[PDB]
Amino acid sequence: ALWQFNGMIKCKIPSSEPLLDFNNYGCYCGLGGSGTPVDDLDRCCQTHDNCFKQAKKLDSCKVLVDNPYTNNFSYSCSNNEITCSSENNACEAFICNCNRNAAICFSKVPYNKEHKNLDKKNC
Ligand SMILES: [Ca+2]
Repeated sequence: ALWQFNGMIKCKIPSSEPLLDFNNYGCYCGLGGSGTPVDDLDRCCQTHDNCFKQAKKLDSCKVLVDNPYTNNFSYSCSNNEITCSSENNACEAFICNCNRNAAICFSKVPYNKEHKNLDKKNC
């Protein structure tokens, strides 16, 4: 889920509005994504995109049929750390981990403004 991904990123980077700051960055952060990641933050998004793609192939996800986009989940944020809930079923848990991994990834890499709003055709 997106709206949950948004909260997860804010947990690690509280000075940020994720849907504004990490959208449309490089070749992978945002809609679609193809080509070579332009920097480490773009690589975080590529990994994320790959993780959701993988989620769709998961039987536990198919056998409920709702998507990486619809499969909700629960997580908690305690002084800048995210915990995916043990109550999450296998599908919700996979998606929560994809999101958690990307949030941690975003907080550990440089943000290069020259890559914001890249012409995705040089991707
Ligand atoms: Ca993407």
